[PDB]
Amino acid sequence: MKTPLTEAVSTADSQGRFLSSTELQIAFGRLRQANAGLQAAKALTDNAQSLVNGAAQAVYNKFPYTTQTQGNNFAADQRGKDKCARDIGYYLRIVTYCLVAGGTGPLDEYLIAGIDEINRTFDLSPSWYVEALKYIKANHGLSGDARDEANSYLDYAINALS
Amino acid sequence: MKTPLTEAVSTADSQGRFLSSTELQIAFGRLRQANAGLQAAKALTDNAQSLVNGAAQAVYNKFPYTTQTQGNNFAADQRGKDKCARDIGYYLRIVTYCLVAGGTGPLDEYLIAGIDEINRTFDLSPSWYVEALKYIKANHGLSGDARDEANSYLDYAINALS
Amino acid sequence: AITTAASRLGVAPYNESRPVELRPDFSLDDAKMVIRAVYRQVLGNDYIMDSERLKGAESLLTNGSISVREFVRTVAKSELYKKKFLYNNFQTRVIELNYKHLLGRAPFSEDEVIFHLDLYENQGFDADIDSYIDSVEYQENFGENIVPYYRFNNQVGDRTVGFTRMFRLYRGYANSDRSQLERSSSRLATELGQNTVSAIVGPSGSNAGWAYRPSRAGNTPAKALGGTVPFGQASKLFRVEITAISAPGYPKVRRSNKAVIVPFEQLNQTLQQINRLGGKVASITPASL
Amino acid sequence: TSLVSAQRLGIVAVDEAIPLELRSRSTEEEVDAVILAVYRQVLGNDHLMSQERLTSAESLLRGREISVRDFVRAVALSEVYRQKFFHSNPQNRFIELNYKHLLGRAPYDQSEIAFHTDLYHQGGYEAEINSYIDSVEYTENFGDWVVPYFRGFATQRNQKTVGFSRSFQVYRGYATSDRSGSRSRLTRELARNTASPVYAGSTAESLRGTSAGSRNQMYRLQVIQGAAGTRVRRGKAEYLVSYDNLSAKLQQINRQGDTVTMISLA
Amino acid sequence: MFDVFTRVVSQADARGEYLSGSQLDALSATVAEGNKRIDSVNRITGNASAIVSNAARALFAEQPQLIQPGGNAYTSRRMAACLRDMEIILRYVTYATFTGDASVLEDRCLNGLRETYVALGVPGASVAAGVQKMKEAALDIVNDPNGITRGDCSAIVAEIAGYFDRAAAAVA
Amino acid sequence: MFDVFTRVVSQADARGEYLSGSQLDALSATVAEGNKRIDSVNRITGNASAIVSNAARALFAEQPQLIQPGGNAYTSRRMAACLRDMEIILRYVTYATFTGDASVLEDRCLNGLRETYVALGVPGASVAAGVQKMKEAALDIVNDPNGITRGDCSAIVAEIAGYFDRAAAAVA
Amino acid sequence: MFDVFTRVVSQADARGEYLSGSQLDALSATVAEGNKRIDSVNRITGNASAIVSNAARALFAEQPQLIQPGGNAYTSRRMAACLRDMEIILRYVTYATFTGDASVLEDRCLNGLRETYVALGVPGASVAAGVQKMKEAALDIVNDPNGITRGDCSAIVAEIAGYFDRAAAAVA
Ligand SMILES: *[C@@H](C)[C@H]1/C(=C/c2[nH]c(/C=C3N=C(/C=C4\NC(=O)C(CC)=C4C)C(C)=C\3CCC(=O)O)c(CCC(=O)O)c2C)NC(=O)[C@@H]1C
Ligand SMILES: *[C@@H](C)[C@H]1/C(=C/c2[nH]c(/C=C3N=C(/C=C4\NC(=O)C(CC)=C4C)C(C)=C\3CCC(=O)O)c(CCC(=O)O)c2C)NC(=O)[C@@H]1C
Ligand SMILES: *[C@@H](C)[C@H]1/C(=C/c2[nH]c(/C=C3N=C(/C=C4\NC(=O)C(CC)=C4C)C(C)=C\3CCC(=O)O)c(CCC(=O)O)c2C)NC(=O)[C@@H]1C
Ligand SMILES: *[C@H](C)[C@H]1/C(=C/c2[nH]c(/C=C3N=C(/C=C4\NC(=O)C(CC)=C4C)C(C)=C\3CCC(=O)O)c(CCC(=O)O)c2C)NC(=O)[C@@H]1C
Ligand SMILES: *[C@H](C)[C@H]1/C(=C/c2[nH]c(/C=C3N=C(/C=C4\NC(=O)C(CC)=C4C)C(C)=C\3CCC(=O)O)c(CCC(=O)O)c2C)NC(=O)[C@@H]1C
Ligand SMILES: *[C@H](C)[C@H]1/C(=C/c2[nH]c(/C=C3N=C(/C=C4\NC(=O)C(CC)=C4C)C(C)=C\3CCC(=O)O)c(CCC(=O)O)c2C)NC(=O)[C@@H]1C
Ligand SMILES: *[C@H](C)[C@H]1/C(=C/c2[nH]c(/C=C3N=C(/C=C4\NC(=O)C(CC)=C4C)C(C)=C\3CCC(=O)O)c(CCC(=O)O)c2C)NC(=O)[C@@H]1C
Ligand SMILES: *[C@H](C)[C@H]1/C(=C/c2[nH]c(/C=C3N=C(/C=C4\NC(=O)C(CC)=C4C)C(C)=C\3CCC(=O)O)c(CCC(=O)O)c2C)NC(=O)[C@@H]1C
Ligand SMILES: *[C@H](C)[C@H]1/C(=C/c2[nH]c(/C=C3N=C(/C=C4\NC(=O)C(CC)=C4C)C(C)=C\3CCC(=O)O)c(CCC(=O)O)c2C)NC(=O)[C@@H]1C
Ligand SMILES: *[C@H](C)[C@H]1/C(=C/c2[nH]c(/C=C3N=C(/C=C4\NC(=O)C(CC)=C4C)C(C)=C\3CCC(=O)O)c(CCC(=O)O)c2C)NC(=O)[C@@H]1C
Ligand SMILES: *[C@H](C)[C@H]1/C(=C/c2[nH]c(/C=C3N=C(/C=C4\NC(=O)C(CC)=C4C)C(C)=C\3CCC(=O)O)c(CCC(=O)O)c2C)NC(=O)[C@@H]1C
Ligand SMILES: *[C@H](C)[C@H]1/C(=C/c2[nH]c(/C=C3N=C(/C=C4\NC(=O)C(CC)=C4C)C(C)=C\3CCC(=O)O)c(CCC(=O)O)c2C)NC(=O)[C@@H]1C
Ligand SMILES: *[C@H](C)[C@H]1/C(=C/c2[nH]c(/C=C3N=C(/C=C4\NC(=O)C(CC)=C4C)C(C)=C\3CCC(=O)O)c(CCC(=O)O)c2C)NC(=O)[C@@H]1C
Repeated sequence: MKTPLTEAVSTADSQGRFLSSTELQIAFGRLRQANAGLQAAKALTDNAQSLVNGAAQAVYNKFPYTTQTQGNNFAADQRGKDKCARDIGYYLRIVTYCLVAGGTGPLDEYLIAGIDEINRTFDLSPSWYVEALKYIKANHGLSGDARDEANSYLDYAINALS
Repeated sequence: MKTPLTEAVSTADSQGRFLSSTELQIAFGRLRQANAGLQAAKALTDNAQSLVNGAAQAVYNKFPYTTQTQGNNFAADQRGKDKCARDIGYYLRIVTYCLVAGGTGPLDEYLIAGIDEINRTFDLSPSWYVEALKYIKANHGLSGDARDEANSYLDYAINALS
Repeated sequence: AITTAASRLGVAPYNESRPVELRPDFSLDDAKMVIRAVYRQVLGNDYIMDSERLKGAESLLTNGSISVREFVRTVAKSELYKKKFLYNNFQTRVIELNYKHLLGRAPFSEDEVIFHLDLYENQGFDADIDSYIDSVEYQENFGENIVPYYRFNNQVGDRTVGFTRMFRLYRGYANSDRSQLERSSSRLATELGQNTVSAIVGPSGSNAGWAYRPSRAGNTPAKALGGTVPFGQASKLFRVEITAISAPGYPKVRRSNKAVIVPFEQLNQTLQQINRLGGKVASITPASL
Repeated sequence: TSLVSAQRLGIVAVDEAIPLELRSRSTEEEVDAVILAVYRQVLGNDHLMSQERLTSAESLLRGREISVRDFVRAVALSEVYRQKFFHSNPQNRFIELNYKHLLGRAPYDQSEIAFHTDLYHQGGYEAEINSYIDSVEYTENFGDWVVPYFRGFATQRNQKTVGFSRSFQVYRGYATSDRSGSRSRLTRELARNTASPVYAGSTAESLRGTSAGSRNQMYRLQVIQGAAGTRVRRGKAEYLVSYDNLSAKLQQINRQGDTVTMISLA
Repeated sequence: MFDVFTRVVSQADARGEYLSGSQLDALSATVAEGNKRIDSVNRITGNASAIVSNAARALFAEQPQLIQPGGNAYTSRRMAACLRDMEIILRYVTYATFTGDASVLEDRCLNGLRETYVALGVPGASVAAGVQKMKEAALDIVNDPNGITRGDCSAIVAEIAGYFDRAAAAVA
Repeated sequence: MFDVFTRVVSQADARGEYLSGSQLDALSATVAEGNKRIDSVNRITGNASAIVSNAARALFAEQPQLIQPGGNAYTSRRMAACLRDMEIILRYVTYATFTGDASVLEDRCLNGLRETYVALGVPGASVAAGVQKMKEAALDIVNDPNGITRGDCSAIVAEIAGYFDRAAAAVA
Repeated sequence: MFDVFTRVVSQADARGEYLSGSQLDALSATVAEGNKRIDSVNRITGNASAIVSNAARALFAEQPQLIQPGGNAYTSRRMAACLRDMEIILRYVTYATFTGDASVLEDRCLNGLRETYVALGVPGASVAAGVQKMKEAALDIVNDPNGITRGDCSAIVAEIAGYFDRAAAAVA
């Protein structure tokens, strides 16, 4: 779980030493980031339903076949659309967790680790999720430090996918 | 060299991943601290000669036997006094380096590592150097963030010596 | 060696597994085999996700830029190793895990705990890992080009106390060293402190009473101090470890694991009593004579 | 060699070096350049003090009394050459210095060490030195008018391949000299007719990544090993270790009785 | 391992729920207290050696049978191990203070310390006495009003005190 | 490794001198450039997969001999190794940009890379061409004006260019 | 390593084309020879100890300087190492015969062997003479017409002789 506080103590603990000014500066950086991260999480949470639905519809528009082709991995039927909305909701919710935590640790532990085996086994293309993340980027309406931090997590998920 | 930036890169490199928002916050915290560290280094450098001479006198006052007992390890002669002022000057100069670097990395690499073998081999009391660092703490005239970061490095040296 | 009890224990898969050596001018299959063996043994049979693989260390090992020993050192010093074994564990457990991963054996005595805890506390985790790997024991057993492996069989500088403690640290082939009953607790802290041994209880596949673990307190001691006197006339006394006691239910059953010293003449009756309470016999050891 | 191998091996200046020939009716600066080139190459790129200059020999060269080969011979026989290459050196090191300075190459065979050793023992330093300058090799490569130059990095006729590799043991770079008593690097290589791996310029460095220790420095330990533990697969071994494991690696090599041949920064 | 943010994250992920506004404001209250938390960590770290040595000296003064010949703190190596443990307890308390969560203190330092001390005959109650001395010397160092911006650090002091009591209770 | 601060510190320690006023002022100037440096690191990192993939596609499009059968990028393992190498070079370039010093890139990545490539037959010139493609791709991403505070990033673009050219020179 | 099939495969993949009819027919001819190949491997293996020991005795009888005090095969450890070396050479020759390609004998046994013997003072010529003695004994074993279906094994014997001479050439 990579966050500034956790990483700082882990570096110190592996060295078996008390926290020095280096770890304190890490905490100061976390403190500078934290408020923008928390209100970005709030803004994403309040707009979560429309963002997830819009991201799913964006994937359907760019990849129409996912709504016409019959298959377990496609969203042609109602359950496929539910799986897709739930997956994008997973991505959005875990991004907020990254925003409140201050690092990619929630994405790493909950979503990124093993996602390649998921997509290979269940025949889900990472390109679909890339477009969902791209829609979330373009429509979250965040600004300043909030947008920067949120887009870094969204780009982290995209870079892991592609 | 233990600095926020080098340690952030090192942790990221062992996992083989790009710098995420966690490392960026480490950089932000380093930026928040760096100007205060630089003025702390400038103030210590400008006052270095009086600080070193005053620290040497404080040690000679607290441990009068060092200025009046024959032996290579003492400062009863000019050769010993020069060695003592040189050592305290080494302490002060590496402390300014730490303020510039943003961590105890200069003290660890240049001074702290192996200092106990030095003091044993040459029968030098670490209490002498503790008193010198206490004088520097009490006389550097720094305030705020400059004082806190400088006192952290001076206390780091004191804790290592004790 | 271990022949009759190899399958009962988890020793049988390692009996026909030869040590993985990287020969000079190795092939690409050889490099990959070493990578797989190091991941399995140094990381203690944890599943390694693709995001957790040390790509650079693997590349360097493949290229010959580093040896097997240096690759083992890089894996053991990685943040991956530290999240799995360092950051959430009491340092005695970290030492137990280091001995199992880097040396393939259990700690022998409290002196090893002293050395490694002192070295960790004075110089850090990396220096501690180096002492495991730069040790004379590592060089004589694995050297530079051999992946560390479990040393179940008797060797030159062994103690049988290490053989018993091996099965406190190793819990079967399909077990992952972070998926064991004691979880993050040190398995050998009491044992190394007191220089004592526990009866070996095999893994869950072949041993019905595999789950037996003694409690914090109120444990029946190993030997029968007093002889046959409390049991009237008796020939020999046996310590029976029983697990999964549930049938009578609480409050009649407080601890599901219980060790009892019983005479030979009551062994039959003891077995029936264990059967009624639904328990499983973990081990039976001579307690007298 | 071509540029792509030359930069890696650090022999670009040697490759682009032009042989210097003292032609007839040469001007003063041409003789100055020839004298300077001879001092540079015969004395192995030492800072030559003006008090160590051969004033009479270079006067005869200037006045056309002697040839370039004679001036090379005078420098080679001079007490300056003796002091810095002969009087404080073992014989095998001394003759490899002679091969580098006078013929511009490394020794090819142990018989060439057997030669110039008996020749010294029978006929003294002067006869032994005159063997190189009067040799067939000196005549076709340099003649009477060309300053000797290093030739070990280029393919020569009647050359053994080892010469090229062994060249990097006697030529350590453009900013190097043969100044410090030192033992030859080619002793075991010549005696047992082997070749050592070339680690010159940028060839010695190896990948580090995260495997190097705290200071990101790897060291290459070339050792000779036998069975004293685990099976030994090769007599020659190369170990790449970080600085933090250098003492431990050295000590375990020592307790196995393995002979360390070379340690270099990688 | 968890810090103050990741603790709430892990609880929320197990329920599949976004952090509520109340949870977000509690975290915003935590980061508003962040400078005071950094000061407390810095003040304990700067006096770590003095805290450990003074507490041990006071402990051996009030418990002389620890250092009598044959006592648990007698011989140099056992004295050194006692001094090492005191400093280790202190370090993980500062770690727990820094992260805002006790998981590092529990996982690294406390889980198994009682079992180790019982197995060796280390008097856990005397260790708890030493930890309490470290507590009392560190809280007033954190609470020292000189050379710092004035404010109310009662919440962080109570949190640090809780980590110290938790360490004292895990060993006693 | 060094960062931009400790490089100056190491030079001073070798000299046994305090940092002069100009060096401290130069360090203050690069502190004032820190926000822009973090943006460049963030922008290259956030586009790393695209940078590597587009640069690789362009490299094989302009050098089809690499991907023809028998070529050095032919077969999925060598093709994967080439892509990984691209990501490794780019990642160490971001490390160097973050630190403000090429020491991490030179010591951990570039040192001995040319020897490895020569020994394997990896064509260093085409690796240099690929790094050159990642070069302007990343430089245009750092210089994209949209969605950022406007300001002059000419110094950081030049520095990142130097790290990229340094990597390209080492492989070729 | 390679066998006879994979060597042709690797060449074809580098050239990036399907195996032609001639190569497929050549491999079919190899398959027809396979039973005799297995026979020869089994015959040498069954007489491995006799081949090694007799050759060593023959080598030491005609080269007494090896076993005289001070000789490289004198003392028990060096004699055991010498017998181990004869055994190693024979075993890897059987490996090369079994695969149908010389890669295993070259890659795993012969490469660096000359440099090993020179570095430790092992006389490579004497190792070559022992290898020649094992070759004649083993080929007599392979060509023995008793208790086997008669056929022409000249091709596999020539192939085996080539592996043996490759070994004898590599040592000296
Ligand atoms: C060249 C690189 C481009 C450019 C950069 C630029 N950035 C700023 C200012 C800021 N950028 C940040 C960055 C972040 N905030 C976050 O929360 C994150 C995620 C961790 C990042 C990366 C910040 C904090 C600032 C300061 C506040 C602000 O947002 O304005 C500037 C302005 C000057 C300055 O350096 O402060 C500039 C110039 N601008 C361009 O035009 C280039 C394309
Ligand atoms: C209880 C803990 C005591 C206390 C603390 C307190 N501190 C602040 C504010 C600040 N202190 C710092 C600290 C540092 N700056 C540095 O550079 C370093 C070294 C890395 C340190 C440790 C900072 C940055 C601040 C903010 C600036 C300021 O001076 O205000 C406060 C004020 C409230 C706040 O949270 O900002 C308080 C209360 N005060 C007491 O009276 C206790 C004894
Ligand atoms: C030169 C090598 C000698 C030789 C060989 C030869 N062998 C065969 C045929 C067979 N040999 C075998 C071998 C085995 N069967 C087993 O079960 C095992 C033990 C595990 C072995 C080694 C087999 C199966 C055959 C085929 C059936 C048969 O025995 O006839 C031939 C016949 C041609 C063929 O390739 O099938 C030959 C020529 N013959 C000589 O004269 C040489 C001295
Ligand atoms: C001054 C407080 C007291 C004192 C000083 C004294 N020191 C020495 C000798 C040495 N001091 C050092 C220390 C350092 N060398 C370094 O490079 C650094 C790190 C950058 C440090 C801190 C060393 C290594 C020596 C020994 C070798 C040397 O001479 O440099 C002496 C002389 C001891 C002797 O036997 O020669 C003295 C006298 N003496 C006092 O009485 C003061 C109270
Ligand atoms: C012979 C009188 C009886 C007997 C013996 C027997 N023992 C084993 C196996 C092992 N013996 C040990 C013992 C030790 N290991 C040590 O390190 C020490 C010295 C410090 C001792 C005393 C161990 C640990 C083993 C198992 C590991 C190994 O053998 O390498 C066996 C083999 C059992 C099996 O193969 O499963 C045997 C047969 N057996 C009898 O019937 C005799 C009465
Ligand atoms: C899937 C149908 C169910 C499920 C599975 C699940 N398993 C684990 C973890 C492990 N599984 C194993 C099993 C093996 N490893 C081997 O090497 C072998 C062959 C010899 C076997 C059979 C192991 C050892 C582990 C632990 C290693 C690890 O890295 O976890 C997990 C992960 C648990 C966790 O991450 O906490 C899971 C999820 N879970 C379900 O819900 C399904 C019913
Ligand atoms: C409920 C939150 C969880 C749960 C519980 C569960 N427990 C049992 C069985 C037993 N539990 C005990 C426990 C105790 N013994 C003591 O002495 C004390 C302290 C004083 C306690 C709390 C015992 C002895 C048993 C076994 C006998 C009995 O059942 O009375 C079960 C039944 C297991 C079985 O195999 O029958 C269960 C279900 N189960 C969950 O999943 C919850 C998380
Ligand atoms: C051609 C099939 C391959 C190839 C060849 C190549 N070789 C060199 C350079 C040298 N070759 C030698 C070899 C010898 N010199 C000798 O005197 C002897 C006989 C005893 C041998 C075997 C040497 C020493 C060199 C270097 C010195 C010199 O070039 O004269 C080069 C040139 C390398 C450069 O960078 O200039 C080349 C190209 N290259 C291929 O790609 C083919 C596979
Ligand atoms: C002066 C700042 C420091 C110093 C210098 C010093 N150098 C040497 C010796 C040599 N210098 C060189 C260097 C070159 N020769 C070249 O041709 C080139 C151009 C490519 C270079 C860079 C060499 C090769 C030597 C070797 C000896 C020679 O005479 O050429 C010495 C002499 C050492 C000795 O006499 O033993 C010295 C003193 N010494 C200091 O203390 C200063 C810090
Ligand atoms: C006498 C030469 C000088 C001196 C002595 C002094 N010592 C202490 C305190 C301690 N001494 C020890 C030493 C040992 N304990 C052991 O178990 C052994 C090994 C068997 C040794 C050598 C220790 C551990 C302590 C500290 C704990 C304790 O109280 O015993 C003191 C008191 C220091 C304090 O702060 O309490 C003193 C006074 N003092 C002088 O001035 C003499 C020149
Ligand atoms: C000091 C206040 C008291 C005291 C201490 C004491 N402890 C030991 C021995 C050990 N302490 C530990 C502790 C830890 N292991 C870890 O993993 C962690 C950090 C994560 C801790 C804190 C361990 C494992 C040991 C055993 C190894 C060792 O001995 O060093 C001793 C020595 C016991 C003995 O008899 O050898 C002592 C003296 N003793 C007192 O009397 C004080 C009250
Ligand atoms: C891609 C643009 C070009 C290319 C690349 C290529 N590289 C290799 C092999 C290796 N690359 C490395 C490099 C590193 N490993 C590290 O850990 C780091 C950081 C320190 C670096 C920079 C190494 C060590 C190897 C060898 C080991 C391995 O294969 O992983 C290959 C494979 C070569 C082969 O034959 O296997 C390739 C294909 N090739 C091209 O044609 C492109 C121009
Ligand atoms: C016997 C015919 C001659 C002889 C042999 C001899 N060899 C060695 C030493 C070594 N032999 C090898 C060779 C191999 N080891 C392997 O693992 C492999 C296969 C992968 C081979 C080919 C090696 C590496 C050694 C060195 C390590 C070791 O000593 O075992 C010796 C010992 C030399 C010494 O003094 O150490 C000897 C005696 N000696 C003769 O006189 C015969 C002509």
